[PDB]
Amino acid sequence: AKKVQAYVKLQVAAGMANPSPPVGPALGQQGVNIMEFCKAFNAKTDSIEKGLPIPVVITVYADRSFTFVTKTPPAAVLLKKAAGIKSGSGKPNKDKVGKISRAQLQEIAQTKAADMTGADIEAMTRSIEGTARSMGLVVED
Amino acid sequence: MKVRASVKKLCRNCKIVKRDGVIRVICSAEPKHKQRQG
Amino acid sequence: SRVAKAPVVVPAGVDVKINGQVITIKGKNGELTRTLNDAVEVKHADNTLTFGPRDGYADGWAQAGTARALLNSMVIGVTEGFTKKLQLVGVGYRAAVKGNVINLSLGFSHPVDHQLPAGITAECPTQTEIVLKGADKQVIGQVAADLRAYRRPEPYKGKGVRYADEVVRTKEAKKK
Amino acid sequence: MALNLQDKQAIVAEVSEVAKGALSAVVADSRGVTVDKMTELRKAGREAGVYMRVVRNTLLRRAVEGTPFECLKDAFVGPTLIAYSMEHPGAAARLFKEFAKANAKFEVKAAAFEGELIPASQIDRLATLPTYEEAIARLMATMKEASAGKLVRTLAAVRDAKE
Amino acid sequence: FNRITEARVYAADQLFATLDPTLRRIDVADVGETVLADTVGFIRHLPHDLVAAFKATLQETRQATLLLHVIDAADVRVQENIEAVNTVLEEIDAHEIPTLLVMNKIDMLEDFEPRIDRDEENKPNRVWLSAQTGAGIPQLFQALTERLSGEVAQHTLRLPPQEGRLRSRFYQLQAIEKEWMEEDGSVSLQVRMPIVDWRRLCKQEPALIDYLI
RNA sequence: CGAUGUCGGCUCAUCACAUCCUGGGGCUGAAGUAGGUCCCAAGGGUAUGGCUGUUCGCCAUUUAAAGUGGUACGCGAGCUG
RNA sequence: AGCCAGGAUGUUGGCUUAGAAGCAGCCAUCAUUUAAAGAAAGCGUAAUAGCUCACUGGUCGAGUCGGCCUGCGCGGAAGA
Repeated sequence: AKKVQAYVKLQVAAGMANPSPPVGPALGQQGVNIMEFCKAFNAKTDSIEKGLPIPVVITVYADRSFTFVTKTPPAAVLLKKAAGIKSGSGKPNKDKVGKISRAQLQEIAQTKAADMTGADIEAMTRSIEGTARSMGLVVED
Repeated sequence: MKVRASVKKLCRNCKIVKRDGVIRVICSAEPKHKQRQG
Repeated sequence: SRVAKAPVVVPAGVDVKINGQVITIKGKNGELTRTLNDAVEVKHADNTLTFGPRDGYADGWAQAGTARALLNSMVIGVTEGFTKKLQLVGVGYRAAVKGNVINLSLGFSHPVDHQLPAGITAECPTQTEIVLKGADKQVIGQVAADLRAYRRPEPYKGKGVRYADEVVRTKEAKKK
Repeated sequence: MALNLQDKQAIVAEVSEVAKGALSAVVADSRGVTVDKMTELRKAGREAGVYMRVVRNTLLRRAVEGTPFECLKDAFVGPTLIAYSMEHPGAAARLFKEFAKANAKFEVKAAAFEGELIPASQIDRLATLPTYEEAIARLMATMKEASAGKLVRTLAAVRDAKE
Repeated sequence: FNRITEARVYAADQLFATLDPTLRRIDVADVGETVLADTVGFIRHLPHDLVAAFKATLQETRQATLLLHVIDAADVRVQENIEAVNTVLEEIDAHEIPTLLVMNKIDMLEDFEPRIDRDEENKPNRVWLSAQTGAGIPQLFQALTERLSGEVAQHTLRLPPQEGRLRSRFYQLQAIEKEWMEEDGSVSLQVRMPIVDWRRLCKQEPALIDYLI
C-alpha cells in the first residue's frame, strides 16, 4: 500500500501488551493512551480467543480517540493457527512443511468475508488459496 | 560532470538537450550525470 | 502548433488593443506589451486573437504559439499577479521589506539588500518569508529567483533562500 | 476504443444484459474509491446476491452502441465517471431507490431515478417502481385494496403509484 | 582474508598468490565497520627498487592502524620468515605499529585448540589458526575486540514508551548490548559505544534519558 | 664539407597554452578545513644554497608558485672554455 | 500530451527480525475485484503508517509512437 503516517491499524496480541511492541512507540506515535485502550482491548480479549494476535483499527478524533475496532485474524494466520507449524517455509510453495484441508479454508472465507472483494465465497476461499499456497502449506480439501 | 566524447544517459529522468551549438544533457537523479560537449 | 492556433479570447474586463506587431493590453491593473512579433500576424477581432504564421518563417508556430502564450500570460497578468512564497529558512536568517528595497540576513557582515523594479511589491508575513506580487508573469518570478540568487540553499541543512517550495538535494556524506 | 474484441464483448455485455435488464439504473460517479464498487459488490454481492451489475467505459460514443432504446434515458450515460448499473430479475426495483437513499458521498445516487429498461424516464421521480415490489402499502393502508388483483389495484393507489 | 571476508580471493601454492591490494569491510564488536586490504606475500631479500616502486601499494599499510600478521605452521622457516618480514617492514616505516601474530596452519600441527593467547595485557598475540579451516577465528576477532577501543563505560539505558526511537538509534548505529522491555513501557537496555557516538547522540537527542554522556 | 663553431653556465628575452599560483565556474567519496578532477582562463608573477663541467638527479631551507615547451636543443661577429 | 478521479481484499506472503510488511533481506508473490491497481516501478519510516506512476474511468478532439534505410550537416577538433 502506502508507507508514511496515517491511521494506525495495529497487529495487537490479545491479553496484556502495554509496553512498546504493540502500543508503546507504536501506539504512542499518535500519543494514544496505553491504559484504558489496553483496558478497552483487554475488555475485548474476552470474545476473541484469549491471547490471539489480531489487527485493530483505532478510531481517533482530534483528541485521538481511545476507541478500538476489531478485525478478523488473517487467513494466513488462520493457517499458521491451523497446521500448527511454528515456522513457515523460507520458500513458500517451493519449500513446504505440511498441509491443510479446504474445509478450514471454507471456514476462513466464512470469517474473512469481512475482508473480501470477491463476488463469491469460492472466490473468497480462493483468495484464501492465494495465501494458502502462498505460505508453502500444501493445499487439499 | 564531464566532457565524455560519448554521451548517453544515466537514469530514466535523463534527457538530451541542445543549448547553443553544444549538445548538453542532464538528469536530476544526481547532477553528476551532466554529460556535455559530446 | 497546438496552442499556437488555439484562439486566445479576450475577457471583457480586459481591453486588448492591436498596434502594429505589438499589442497594448490595458487591464484590471496591468497594461503593457511584453510581446513583440517578428513574424506571426497576430490580430484582434471580437476578442479573437489571430495567429498562424504570416509569410514564410519556419519560426511560424514557434514564435506564434510563443506569442499567444505570452499575451495570454500577459492578459492574465493585467488581471493579476504571480510568484510567491520566496522562502528562507535556517537559524539566524531573516528578511524584511521597505519601500522597494528588501532586507535579508545570511551571516554576511554587510546586510543583504536589493530594491525591486516596479510592477511588483512584497510583504513579510514573517522575516522567514517574502511574498511577491507582480503585474507581469515573467519578470516577477525571474527577479524572484534573482532574489534567491544571493544564496542558493546549502545541501547539508537547506540553509539559503529557497525559491518557492522546491524540494532539493539532501545528502549526508562526510559528516561525523 | 480499446482492442476490438474488448469493445465488442462489451457491447455484447450491454445488449445481452439489456434483454436481462430487469431494471436498468444509472449513477454518475467521481471520487471513485475502490470501496465504491465493493460496496455495490456487496450490494450486488452476497448481501442479496447478484441482481445489479457495474460497468465503466461509458460514452456518448459508447453507451448508445448498447441499446435499441439507444440514448433514450441513456444519453445521460457518457460524461464523467459512469459506473452504470443494471439490476437483474427478482429485482424489479431493488437497488434502484437504494442509490439515493444510500446517497451522501457524491456516488450511490438515484439521479432522480434513471431506469431505462421499463421506466422510460429521467430527472423525474421513479420511486414508484420501487414503491411497487411490496405488500404493506397494499395490505394495511388500503385494507387489502391492491393485493386483491389488478382490478382493485386499478381502483386504489391513484394516490400511491400512478394507477 | 577469504574466510574473514566471505570474499573471493584465490590462494594456491604458488608465490605471488596475491597481487593488488584488496578492500572489503568487516564486522568488529567495537567499531562495527572495519576496512581490510590484503598485501602481496613476501620472500627473503625482495628487491630494493621493487619497494621503491611499491610504496604506492603499501601506502595503505603505513597508515594502517594495526599490523595483523599471519605466519605459517609447517615450515621450520618460522623464525626466519619473521626475520624475513621484519626486514622489509623496517625499510617501509610504520613498523612502530601494534601487531597481531597468527600462527596459522594449526591443522598440520594440532598445536592446540584455538585460543586467546595474551602475550600480555598488551596483546601482540600469537593466534592459533589453520586458515583453510580457519577454525581459530573467533578468538582472533575477540582478541581484536580487546585490542582496538577507548571507552567501555557501558550504560544501562532506559525509557518509558518513548524507546522505539532508542532501539532505533541503537540498531541505526551500532548496538544495544541488551534489549529488555519492562513494565508500563519503561524499558531497560545496555549499550556500549565509542564516545563520539555519545556526544553526537547527547546533542541530537534530548538525552534526558541520560545514561549515555 | 671551396667550412653552417659543438655541451654546460653567463648577460638577454620570446611565444605557445597541453595551467605553477593568483582569477571564474561543474561535480565530489564538497561538515567546515581543505583537497581531487574537470572546465575556463596567457594579465602578471613564478628559490637562493650544498654536490659535482654539468643539463639532471639528489640534499638543506624557503616562497603563493618554484608550470611546459617551442624558438641552428632561442643566445660564442656578447662573453664563458 | 497535459487535465478530472480512483488506486483496491486476501495480505504488514511466508521466512527475517527491534522491525519488514509493495520498498534489511529471503523465497514464494497468488487469489480476488474491477475500467481499474504490481504482494510492486520510485520516494519515505528505526518500524509503523504518506507520497507517484504502472492500471483505468472521465476529460479533452487528430493525428500519434518508433525502428530501418538515406543526402547534407553539428559534437569530438590544442601550438609556438
